[PDB]
Amino acid sequence: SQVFGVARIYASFNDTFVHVTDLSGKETIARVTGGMKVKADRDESSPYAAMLAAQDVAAKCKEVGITAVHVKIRATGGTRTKTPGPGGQAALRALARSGLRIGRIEDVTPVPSDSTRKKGGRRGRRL
Amino acid sequence: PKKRASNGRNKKGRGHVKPVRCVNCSKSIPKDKAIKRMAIRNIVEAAAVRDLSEASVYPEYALPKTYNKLHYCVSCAIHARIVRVRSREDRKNRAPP
Amino acid sequence: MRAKWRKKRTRRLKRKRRKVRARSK
Amino acid sequence: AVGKNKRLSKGKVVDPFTRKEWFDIKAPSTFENRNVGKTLVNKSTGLKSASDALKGRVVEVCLADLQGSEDHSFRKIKLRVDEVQGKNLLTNFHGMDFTTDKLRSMVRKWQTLIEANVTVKTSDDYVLRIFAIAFTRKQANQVKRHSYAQSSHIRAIRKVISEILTKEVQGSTLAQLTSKLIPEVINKEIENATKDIFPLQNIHVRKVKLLKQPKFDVGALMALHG
Amino acid sequence: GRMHSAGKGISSSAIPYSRNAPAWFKLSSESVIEQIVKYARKGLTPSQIGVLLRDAHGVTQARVITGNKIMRILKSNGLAPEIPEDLYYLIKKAVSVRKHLERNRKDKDAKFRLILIESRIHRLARYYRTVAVLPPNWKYESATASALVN
Amino acid sequence: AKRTKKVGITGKYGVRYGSSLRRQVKKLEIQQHARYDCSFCGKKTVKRGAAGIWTCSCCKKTVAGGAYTVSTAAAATVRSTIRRLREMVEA
Amino acid sequence: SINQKLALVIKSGKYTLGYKSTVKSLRQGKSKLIIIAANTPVLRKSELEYYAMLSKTKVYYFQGGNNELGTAVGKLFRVGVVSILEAGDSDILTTL
Amino acid sequence: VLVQDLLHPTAASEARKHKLKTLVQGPRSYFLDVKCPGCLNITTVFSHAQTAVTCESCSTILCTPTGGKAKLSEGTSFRRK
RNA sequence: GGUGAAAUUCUUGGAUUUAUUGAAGACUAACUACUGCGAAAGCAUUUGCCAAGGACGUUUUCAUUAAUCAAGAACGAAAGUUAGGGGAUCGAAGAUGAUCAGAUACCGUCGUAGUCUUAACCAUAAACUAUGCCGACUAGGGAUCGGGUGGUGUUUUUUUAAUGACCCACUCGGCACCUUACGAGAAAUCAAAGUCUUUGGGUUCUGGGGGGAGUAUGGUCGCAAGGCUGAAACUUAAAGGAAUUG
Ligand SMILES: [Mg+2]
Ligand SMILES: [Mg+2]
Ligand SMILES: [Mg+2]
Ligand SMILES: [Mg+2]
Ligand SMILES: [Mg+2]
Ligand SMILES: [Mg+2]
Ligand SMILES: [Mg+2]
Ligand SMILES: [Mg+2]
Ligand SMILES: [Mg+2]
Ligand SMILES: [Mg+2]
Ligand SMILES: [Mg+2]
Ligand SMILES: [Mg+2]
Ligand SMILES: [Mg+2]
Ligand SMILES: [Mg+2]
Ligand SMILES: [Mg+2]
Ligand SMILES: [Mg+2]
Ligand SMILES: [Zn+2]
Repeated sequence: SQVFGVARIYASFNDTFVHVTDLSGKETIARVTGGMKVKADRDESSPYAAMLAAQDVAAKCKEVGITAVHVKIRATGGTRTKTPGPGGQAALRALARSGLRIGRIEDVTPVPSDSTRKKGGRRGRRL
Repeated sequence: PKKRASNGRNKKGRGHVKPVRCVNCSKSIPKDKAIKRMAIRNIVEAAAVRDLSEASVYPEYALPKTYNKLHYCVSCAIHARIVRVRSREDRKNRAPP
Repeated sequence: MRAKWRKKRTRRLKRKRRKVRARSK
Repeated sequence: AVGKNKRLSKGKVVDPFTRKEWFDIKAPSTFENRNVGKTLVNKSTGLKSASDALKGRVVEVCLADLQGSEDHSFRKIKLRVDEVQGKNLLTNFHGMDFTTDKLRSMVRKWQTLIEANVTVKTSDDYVLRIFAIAFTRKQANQVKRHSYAQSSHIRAIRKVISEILTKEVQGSTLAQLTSKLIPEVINKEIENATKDIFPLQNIHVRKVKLLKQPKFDVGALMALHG
Repeated sequence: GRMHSAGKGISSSAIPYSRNAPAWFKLSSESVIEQIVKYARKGLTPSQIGVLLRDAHGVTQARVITGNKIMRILKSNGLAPEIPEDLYYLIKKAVSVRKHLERNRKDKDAKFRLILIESRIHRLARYYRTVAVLPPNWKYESATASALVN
Repeated sequence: AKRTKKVGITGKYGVRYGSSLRRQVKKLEIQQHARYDCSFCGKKTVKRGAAGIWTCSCCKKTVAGGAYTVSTAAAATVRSTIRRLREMVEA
Repeated sequence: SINQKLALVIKSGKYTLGYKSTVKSLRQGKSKLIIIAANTPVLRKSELEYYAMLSKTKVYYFQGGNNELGTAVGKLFRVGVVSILEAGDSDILTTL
Repeated sequence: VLVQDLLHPTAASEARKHKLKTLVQGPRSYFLDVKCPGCLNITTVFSHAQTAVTCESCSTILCTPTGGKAKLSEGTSFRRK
């Protein structure tokens, strides 16, 4: 009765990622980023830019035919901060209000098992 | 003169404690010296919660959580409005809020 | 100055003195 | 950052969705639901034969979806599609996994966690690697505030867990094991086998990862989709 | 004091105040003396001699049950070992550990403990030499250690 | 008596040919001449015949080994690898 | 282990060492058991096995070379095989 | 306290305290007389055996060693001595 | 992409990204705490193998066999050196972008040696608890780890037993902590830094204002970088510790 997609919201620092894919993941759809919607290079993570991206990707998803979506929120991951960028929450809100259908929200930020090495040196980024 | 009975760490009977790395400034720091914090926050917000609930299939679905461990250098923790200072005798206080 | 740099400078000076001494014997 | 491209070409329009068509996805028998979802691929040209590109696609699905009840909220299962039959691709099992949020809630200090693994061989000549996780209790009437283990009891428990997984997987082919883990009868058996040693609550098993595959054997695959 | 460690633990016997006065055993002395020599002909050391007298039989301690001590009796009957039991066990310890080193080149900890063992060996050798129970000029050496054990 | 301090075997080279070179040649010549184990006949009775050869005067068997040693590190590793692969494949 | 069993054999019972002696003993059947070192020539080992099956005598394959077999049997030289005449006080015959 | 007799302190305190630190030290062990199940063969056994002493008549088992007091067999009748 | 902001750099040859496969080396997360082990430096994935150790229990043995130590030895972080292997990541030298009057620095991006291992060296650190080792005595408090004792104590096994896990009580030996100060100190503080003008339990080592200086020189070790030993001339009235008000 319903047709799903995969959202895979990536909320990084100094940028923001949005792109819906096929449930298998090989067929990608409606890849919209913060930078492609702005000219500040300050705002590619801004909640406003993320909201613009969310509305645009939502419209594209609606016209291609996918009605609902499964949320995988994912941060910078790897060895890095693992905290989501500011814009991601605003983008998720915007896509929820844009009209689409939502189910099965999860978190998929990648955490390592005591990884190799952080950059920055012993005495760390200092400023 | 000595400032701290523990010298500002938690090493008694070890000698070496295999340091870890600052989350913010990436500086190295021994584990016991760290200013370790736990962040337990729900995924979405307390503001968008109504929106997602009213627009959620499987009504009252899960609203899952998030758990992060945070490690800071001394200077990061101080400048991050975390543990700012306490007075001389107040320093001795151990209990958390 | 900082004692580490003091000792660094003095070590360099010792090396210079040693080689200038060895130049003749 | 729209105007930041000083060069877009190293050296120096068509809508891609019209060439794309939908295909339905099907689960095996050992679940109460069978419908899975729909997937997109280009026209299966005389060069591509989209069935070929779809031979080995992978998906992930929640078990609460497969059995309705939100009790199996976390319970991930990933599925490899293996046979396409007229827009109705057929799937086969590829792995069980637990969820981050639940599992990283499972861990709290002032207790002992224990983990173990095994690399059993199935009757279907599959090689399956299984992980087991445990946390103790602070029993009732306990006064001490952390209630840890003694690191030799841990040895005994890990040995027992290992040999129990070995026994409970060997002899069994695959589907009986799937029908054991969906009602987690082995998860139930663990504390029966270990209660006299130490409390050990939350004996959820772990993700399970396949390692080696025998011949394809379309016949039993279709037998699953009956 | 744990002369080669930092331990201060104390764990030992505290024999009762009553010295020569059980006065409640039927068993006579000779019985136990020939029992001891019966064990000795099987090649047991006074440690387990006392242990088995204490467990299998009712024997509080040979010094009160008999009129003397176990090694005194063994010396009287001519079954005294050529070297004292403690030193013999130490030399066994040393040969075993060094044989372990031969395969284990990098076990610097084992090498370390080897010095402690050989040191206590040498000091006891000195003590026995000055009490004139070992032949003066008696010397322990790594080469002859394995053979001198057995 | 300790005839010489550290030149050891390479004392035959006098004062020529350089310190580091002479040291390295010492380090190799020691192995190049010492004994090893005729593990077949179980004793200390093997010598180099030429490059890579090793002959056991007892048991008469000659083993092709490293150019300066009975077995090299590479040889040990590869033999272990072969053993491992054989067991894993047959099992 | 087994080494202490052999030591008990040496101190209590009767035995013999060496290929010639062992085959001689096995020839009249005075042997109860033979122990064969690992690195012995395989031809010789097979011959001893054939003699053993011919004389209905048990055989045990040591896990090591003749050198350390010598140490285990508590002599100083190397020994190829050993023959156990009388166990004397050991359990080797009964066990294994 | 500042005044109290060391000569005659209470036996309650004595049993309370460690064996080596009493006013005069004394062992806390004892002997048992045990009847091997079946064959009578009353045997004298130390409290903390350290060895698995067993009856001459039928050598089944009497006591197993342990870090504390020896643990006796199931069907056994023992008497403090 | 990156910051504060830009910028160097990758992208229509499809960058950034998504999915399935595969390889490489490094590490052993989250559990992890005023908790464990080791002489110390140090030691956190499994299993097996090799040997070692403390405490506990002990109506076993020896009988004074001991304590600390010039001379003399073992181990000894990281960095560094020699010769192979390995050589992902990070990353002194260096390259480049940005700020500044200048910036060979902090900030950006790459980037040799090194970062891992093997066989040898090298013997240093805030190697810190800036508190030598052994023995005796002197105030309480709870908590915790390991062994031990008693308890009709709870839980479950087979109600039940033995267990094991618990709870209570006691004890030995650990890492600590809390309260007080008769006592100590100049104070900060301290159950040892106490039992010292009422000046004596045993013993090793070190210091005699600050600089000159851990330099010169002489031996000695090392291939070297350097280590160990180690002055004087001359110069100076203050340097310094802890606390108080500003
Ligand atoms: Mg200060
Ligand atoms: Mg340290
Ligand atoms: Mg001492
Ligand atoms: Mg003492
Ligand atoms: Mg691409
Ligand atoms: Mg781990
Ligand atoms: Mg622990
Ligand atoms: Mg002394
Ligand atoms: Mg120093
Ligand atoms: Mg003292
Ligand atoms: Mg205890
Ligand atoms: Mg304790
Ligand atoms: Mg402690
Ligand atoms: Mg002076
Ligand atoms: Mg002076
Ligand atoms: Mg001051
Ligand atoms: Zn040969």
